Amino acid sequence: MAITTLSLPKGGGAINGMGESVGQAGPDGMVTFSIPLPFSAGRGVAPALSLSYSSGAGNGPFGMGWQCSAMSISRRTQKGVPQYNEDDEFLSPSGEVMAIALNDSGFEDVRTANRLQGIPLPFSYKVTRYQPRLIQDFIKIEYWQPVKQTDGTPFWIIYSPDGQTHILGKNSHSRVANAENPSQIASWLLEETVTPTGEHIYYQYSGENQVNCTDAEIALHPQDSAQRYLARIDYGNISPQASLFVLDEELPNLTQWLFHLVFDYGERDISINKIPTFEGGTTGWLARPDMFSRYDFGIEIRNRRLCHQVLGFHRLEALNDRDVTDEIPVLVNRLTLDYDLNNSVSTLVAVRQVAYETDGSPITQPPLEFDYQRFDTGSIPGWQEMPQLEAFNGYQPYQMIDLYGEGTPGILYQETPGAWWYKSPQRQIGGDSNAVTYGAMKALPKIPRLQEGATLMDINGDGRLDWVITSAGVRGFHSIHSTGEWTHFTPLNTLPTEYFHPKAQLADLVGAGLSDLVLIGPKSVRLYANQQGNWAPAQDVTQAENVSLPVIGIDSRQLVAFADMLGSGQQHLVEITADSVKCWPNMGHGRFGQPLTLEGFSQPQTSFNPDRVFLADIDGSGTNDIIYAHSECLEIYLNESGNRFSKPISLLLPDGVNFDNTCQLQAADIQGLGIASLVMTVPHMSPTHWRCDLALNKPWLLNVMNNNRGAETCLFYRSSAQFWLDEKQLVEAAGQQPECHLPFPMHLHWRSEIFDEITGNRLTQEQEYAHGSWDGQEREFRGFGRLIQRDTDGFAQVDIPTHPSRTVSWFATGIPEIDTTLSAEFWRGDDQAFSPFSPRFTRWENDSEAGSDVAFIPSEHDAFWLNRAMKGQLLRSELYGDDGTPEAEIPYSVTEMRHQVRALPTTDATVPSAWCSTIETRSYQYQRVAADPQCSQQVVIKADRYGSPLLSVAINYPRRKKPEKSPYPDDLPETLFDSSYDTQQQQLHLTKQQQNYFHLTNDDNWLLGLPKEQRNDGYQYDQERAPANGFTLETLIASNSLIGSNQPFTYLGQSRVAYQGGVDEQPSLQALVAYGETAILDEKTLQAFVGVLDSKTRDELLFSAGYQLAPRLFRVESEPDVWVARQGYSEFGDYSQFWRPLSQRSTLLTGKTTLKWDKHYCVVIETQDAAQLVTQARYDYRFLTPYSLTDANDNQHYVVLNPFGEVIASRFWGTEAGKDAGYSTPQAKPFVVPATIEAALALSPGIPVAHCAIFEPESWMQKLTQHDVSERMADNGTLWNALLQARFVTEDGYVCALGRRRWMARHGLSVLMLTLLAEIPRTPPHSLTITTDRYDSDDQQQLRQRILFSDGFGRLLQSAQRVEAGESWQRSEDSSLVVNVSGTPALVVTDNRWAVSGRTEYDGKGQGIRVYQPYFLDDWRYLSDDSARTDLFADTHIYDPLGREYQVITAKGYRRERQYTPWFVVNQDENDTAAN
Amino acid sequence: QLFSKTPSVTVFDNRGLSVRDIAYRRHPDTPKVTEECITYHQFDFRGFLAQSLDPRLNHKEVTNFSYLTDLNGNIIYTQSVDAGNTLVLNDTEGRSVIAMTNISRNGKDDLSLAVTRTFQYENAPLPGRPLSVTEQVNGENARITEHFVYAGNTPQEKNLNLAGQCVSYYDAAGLIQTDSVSLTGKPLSVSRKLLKNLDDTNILADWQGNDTSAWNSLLATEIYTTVTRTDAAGAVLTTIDAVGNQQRVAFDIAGQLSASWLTLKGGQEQVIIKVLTYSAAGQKLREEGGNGVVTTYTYEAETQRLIGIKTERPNGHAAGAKVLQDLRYEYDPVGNVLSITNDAPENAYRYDSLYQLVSASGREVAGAGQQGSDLPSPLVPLPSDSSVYTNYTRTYTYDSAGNLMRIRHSAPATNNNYTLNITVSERSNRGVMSSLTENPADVDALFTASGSQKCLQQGQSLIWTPRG
Repeated sequence: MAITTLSLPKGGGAINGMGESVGQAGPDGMVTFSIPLPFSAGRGVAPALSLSYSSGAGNGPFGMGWQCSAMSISRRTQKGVPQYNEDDEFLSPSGEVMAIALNDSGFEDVRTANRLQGIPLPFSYKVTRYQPRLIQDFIKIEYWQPVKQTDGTPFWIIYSPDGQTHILGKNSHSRVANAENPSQIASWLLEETVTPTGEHIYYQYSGENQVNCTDAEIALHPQDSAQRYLARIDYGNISPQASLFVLDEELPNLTQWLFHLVFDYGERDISINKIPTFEGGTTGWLARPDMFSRYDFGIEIRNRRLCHQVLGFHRLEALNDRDVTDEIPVLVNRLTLDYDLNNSVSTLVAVRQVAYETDGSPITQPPLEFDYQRFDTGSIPGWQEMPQLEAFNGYQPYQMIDLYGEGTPGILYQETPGAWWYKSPQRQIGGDSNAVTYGAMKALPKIPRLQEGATLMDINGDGRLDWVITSAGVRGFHSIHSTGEWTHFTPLNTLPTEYFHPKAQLADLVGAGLSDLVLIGPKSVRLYANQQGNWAPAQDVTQAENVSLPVIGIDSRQLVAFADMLGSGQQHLVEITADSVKCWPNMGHGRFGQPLTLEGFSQPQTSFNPDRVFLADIDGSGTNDIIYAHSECLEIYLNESGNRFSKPISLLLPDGVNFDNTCQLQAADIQGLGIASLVMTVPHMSPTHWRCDLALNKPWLLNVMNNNRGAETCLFYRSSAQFWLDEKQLVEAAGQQPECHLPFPMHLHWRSEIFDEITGNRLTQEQEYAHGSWDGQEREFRGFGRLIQRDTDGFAQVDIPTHPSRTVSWFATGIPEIDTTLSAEFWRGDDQAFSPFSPRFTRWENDSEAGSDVAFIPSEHDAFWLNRAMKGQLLRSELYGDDGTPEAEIPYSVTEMRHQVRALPTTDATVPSAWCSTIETRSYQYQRVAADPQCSQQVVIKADRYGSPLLSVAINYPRRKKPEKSPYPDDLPETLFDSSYDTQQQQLHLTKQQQNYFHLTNDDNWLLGLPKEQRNDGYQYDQERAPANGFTLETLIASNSLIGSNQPFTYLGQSRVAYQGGVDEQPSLQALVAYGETAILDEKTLQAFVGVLDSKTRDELLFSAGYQLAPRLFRVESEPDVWVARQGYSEFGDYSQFWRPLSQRSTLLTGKTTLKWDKHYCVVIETQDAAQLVTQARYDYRFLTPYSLTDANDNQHYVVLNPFGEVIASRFWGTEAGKDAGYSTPQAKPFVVPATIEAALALSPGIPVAHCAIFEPESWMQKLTQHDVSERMADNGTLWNALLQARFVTEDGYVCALGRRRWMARHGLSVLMLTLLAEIPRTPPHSLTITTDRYDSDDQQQLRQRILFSDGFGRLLQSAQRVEAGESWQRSEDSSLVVNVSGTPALVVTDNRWAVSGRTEYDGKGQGIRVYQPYFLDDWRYLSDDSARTDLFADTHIYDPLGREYQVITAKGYRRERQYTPWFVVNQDENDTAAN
Repeated sequence: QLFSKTPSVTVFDNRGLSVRDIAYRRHPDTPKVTEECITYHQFDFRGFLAQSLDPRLNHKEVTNFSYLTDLNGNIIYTQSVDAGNTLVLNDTEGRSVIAMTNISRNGKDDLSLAVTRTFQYENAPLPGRPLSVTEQVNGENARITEHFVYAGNTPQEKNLNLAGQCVSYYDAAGLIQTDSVSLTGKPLSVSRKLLKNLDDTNILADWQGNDTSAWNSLLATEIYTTVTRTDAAGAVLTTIDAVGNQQRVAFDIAGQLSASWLTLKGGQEQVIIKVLTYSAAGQKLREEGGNGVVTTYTYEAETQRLIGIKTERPNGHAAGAKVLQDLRYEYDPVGNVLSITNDAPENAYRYDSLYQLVSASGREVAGAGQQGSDLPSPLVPLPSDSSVYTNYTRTYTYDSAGNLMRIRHSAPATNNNYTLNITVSERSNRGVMSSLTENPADVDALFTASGSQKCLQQGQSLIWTPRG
């Protein structure tokens, strides 16, 4: 290699899009989809974020469910509210707790310091380096503190092993804290980064303000300012600096960076017909409809701004290095983003990429739509009775809780002589999975059950109920398993209270899951002390005396709750009259804030009563909603965004029923909806129970997305708790004892459909899972132990059967108490397969010779943390295709994957830090034939303190002993199977690969992963030598090792590198390389030369073929040196030149390149070589891309690209045996490429360009206009406006993709719509290429008019060239083939003849099955695939599940057969397959 | 069909390389046996094939190949019992350096028969391109079989687009002075000069010493240059064999050939086509040359298996309506022919399951005699007779390994029946019709150490040379 030649753009391409990146699922179940960002690489490094939706994501400036936020360092709050003290605790953005680090001597990483990057600090200063509880990768981290912390602020620094280095919280905007007293720092935020080359990127934050705010917000929220928004990124520093700039006094001017990303919330004109500007004017950033706040760090956290346009800015003349005065950067491109807006939520309807013509005309990519599940109550259906329940409530006749890890409760009427009648929900027989009913009771052996404060709850946070004991003197409980295991009595040094009055019993605000009791009200605050069901002392505090006092128990036509109308999860205090309602801001420890009223409710207060009132959230946000009863109705008030309330919904009661003080409403998820269905009893007649219907889905899940290229996502999603009831039900149909270690409810993605936008084929994909798991101490989702994964393509047909994928897989939950059980689940139709990969644990020591580890058994505590760290590690998988066969039960293959951990000392004494490695794989390949897989194993043997694979091995295994008959069909002559065995099978083979690195990591440096030395050597052995379980690492590391180094191996080879710069071929700071080292020959490989040569000629031929002696690596005791070459000789300036390539070489024996740069070293402008051929290029710095080249003959070659940065035309001109030749200089013939394909269909010979191309992707959607629609509807455009508001039509007048259905649904509109559309087909994304037969020196340029058609999924569909008039097929206006009445193609003369090629019956795996024949056609329009399927000849590709055509059928029905086995593959042709 | 159950298989080691060939081969008229049509393949611990065999040598227990290799394991010096031990050797950069073959079978084999060629290159600053190569007579003199004289970068070389380029491939048979080139990189002229007398069988065509100031003694008076002009499409605008022959061509709206006109030496240039029709596959369909005949061709459009061809002088031709031929042809599923016929009487064919041919009966002209190393006289004039091409049968036979046995024949119309039989080596492909020698082990003595034949058709004079 050498630094690249001066190189043209592609000179060609195809119609394709972007963002096409929906993600696959995993054992977390939190499906998420991510999209990359349409902005530059800068000079080679640039901000590299990417956006995402996640099923599990909350709200943001990205709207609900979306994420592209970069990173910061922050506290935990799941542990409750911060102290703003030393003893708070803090988290990597990597999601792990950040302990202080330890040194060799097990002391902390700390000191006072007075320099950084050698920069002597403007003060005495103090620093501490930090360590996570878990390492994936070994980033060095330090905290920074003034020696007197009040003097300015602390801050943070990051050192990735690759040297990439980052900083947090020098500045207020780069910081988040209590706005009133920032001494309560919340967080430090990333602000800038430097490359080893001294490039930089900087990241702006904008703080909150009153722009677009109003009186109510002003009254309520005078604290917003600590809020931040990622308003701009900028990069390409005007001049290099390898240190951070923000070491300085203050960062240089805006001009000193050259690329920018700019983000705008509606300030600049969102109109497609206005290109925005780098300056935004003064319209001011909007505030979202659905504003709210967070609280969770013990502070106000107002949330207001969502972005709608993002802008790429290039300082063009500075990029040109030409001019700098008033170089206001060009808006290169405009991402544009569109949201659905509602009183309580907003989130993306769509996005689109846009660029702009120099006249300012926009050009557009296809949009990309979304439609998350909209909560609606126009939906809501009527009532139903509950025969399953119909009398089992009404004051005392009801009792209820989930104990059995159910996620939904058993009814349990249960008393002092109590029945324990655990009447519990069972699947209904028949009907859908969702069908359920309550079955038999079951009484059980159980506790004293009386006079004890005897009550339902899990109090310790155990996932197990803790049936309470608190009687006279006697205190404790008994714990109950999901198994009904009432543990023995639990005295625990409990410290329960006086309970003086049970009135005002606190619970929540201590912290989620660790609820605790405090009797309290005005002017005072009693204190909790519960930890996990134990207590410290309780205390006294109060919130400030000005704060309004929430107060309990006064029945004066009013209600109280600890309830989160705000949907934070903090069940805030609320007081509720018939006229007013008030909620106190959570302040956790000892406090609340001054309360806020909410609005949107009243009742006739003289007619009111307390209760008649119900409090469940029903919108699914968390904002608790409200119901009132009425003489024949319910009134339902729904919380506007956690701030106000909608107009109440009027629900008629069931006919003839009226609710009254006997009657009891309730809400619980009857059906497995994942949100509470409506429930009641009227204890008046003997039957009493009803439900009311509500909805079929949990709301706001993404549900579907699309591209206007015609994609969809049919997202399907199911209760994991339903899954548990199913797993339960089916394994009880297997009579097994069930115990899902996940008790805990959530609703998870489950399946999807995808569709062929043109052929109407489709595919199913399914996500399935078992052994739900949850943390019995930390309250954490511990994954599923097994996953199951399945799918099918499906077709309109015509013979080809689909065969569903089935596969099964296993993953660590980190809980032996179920993890053990998965060993039952492995298929063993095979049998001689070796023992399960057993997880294992080790610890490093600083032994001499640079340390070591001992593999070891640490404590069971440690193992708790070990297994939790292992959780999610993929253990095993086993993979099949589905059919009726006696090998449907046999997989194509199976794999298990061993994992191993190093445990690590920590300033945290309670648990070590750790890291894990997937140290092995082993992989049996059956081709679904169980008799005899091929198999291999791959293994890591040795690693360092930082886990590099210092030694590894891999093994292949000899064949099983000769069986007695073929398992394969008798189609093969038996001579095959009986000869299928060989001496060459009797053989085991074993690579060893060993290596070591450099580690420049003192002081500031942290350079890691530095390549240096490698050798491999091999062994082969007799099958009789190996143990029947195979060798393990633990086996062959032993002193007895069969592969012991005393055995004569084969030396497979070696490699090495030399770094350039002043470190003796070892890395310099930038780790630039002097050469790669490239071996050739030795006393083993000389034999070819030994066949021919004397010593002299041998030596000569080495020296002449380019080789030298060098030392041999990983040198064994007696080992001679080796002959080698060396390669890559290349040179660079320093940071002042950004170490750009100056001159570069493959080998000393051949020429060297020399490369010449623009002043900023943005690009090589020119190059010259060994042969001295100087080369010219000139570049459009919109895209930094060469529009011009010249060769050393002075031959210009030239290209132009669209504003989207894509090639659109080309030419070349120069000299020709010394005459001048080629096309004109462009400026000598300024020229217009036709604007349309319909225009280009009449272009003329002689244009001044060698080529051009023209395109229409968005043609897949029909185009409309105001006047076009008014020529039906004659309102003359207010309909057009309404439709655009309704997103039925794009701003550029296309029918919007989801719009098509969105509108015919919302407004019903009919053939009234079809009138605008039907005969204009969805026209495939398409283009015309042109190239010219001769230079414009000759006008008689024959015109190479070829159209082409593409998608986003298989890309190219078909392409056709205009050809000479004559007999051809004809395409119908309805796209059909035009036919004779007998269906023969209309095979008649056309002027506009086409040769038509590349069409085939494409498929979802990406190929096609039916390879269609080409033909002549009259038309540039796409013909119907229905006609093609009817009429057009094609062979059928019979892909296997591996995508391998085991068979082909000719269009004429003869076949080519094959079948595959691990050891051999059979094949047959059209003459031989003719066994019929 | 009995062709069924003849499949091919591949069978692999645990490395995953196919340890044998497999087919299932049947001679159809003796269908009880399917051959052991399988053979050994053997690969080293580097997974690179060390050996494979003729099965017919396997129980004879004698090996057939050698391979020798470097670090990176590429083949270097290598032999087979037919090819002989042979070398081509290359740079680190893969540039060729030397080439050798024709080494004997004792193992102390005689490289004085190496037939050497070796290669010579640019030096710094220039990138190291091959300026030359030389023969070397094995164990003896080297002579510069060519130069590739790279240009400089003068404005001249720019003009000619010869910047750095081989302006002078001084060569075997003389020089091509590459002397103009296009901006499209296409050459535009080159003086092909022969040797000073190209029909001199022994003047070197080797280019020793300083420069052509010497080799003017060796390059031709026959300065039979070529000159060229080109489309931007790179298709030929015109080209001119400077002795006076020249060409022009034109194409359809897309790029298929529509016409050409070709100057014979110093003459006018004239079109070749009177009427043209292709298939949409770009294959032919219905054409009339300056010949003025209708010819047409008819095929399976799915495959272009030509079912037939017809020719006539058309009605209204300068010589009126006259059918000249009407051939018809027949094919199998994979597409092997089975028979052909024509009118203005038929012929038919058979193959092994291997598609190895076994029969080719048809009609053949009386009086031609049994085939020798000859061409007969033509029948003159063209027979209008229905019969002189009398019907016959002919057949083919073949080794287990890749070698023929015999051709066997009857001419029942004349009883001129005969068989041809091949003598062939015990141990190699060396083999010939049995009247040269009948001895299948004497026969292997008759071939060079590079396996070319030592002497001609019946022992006549021959010499093989460098470039083989």
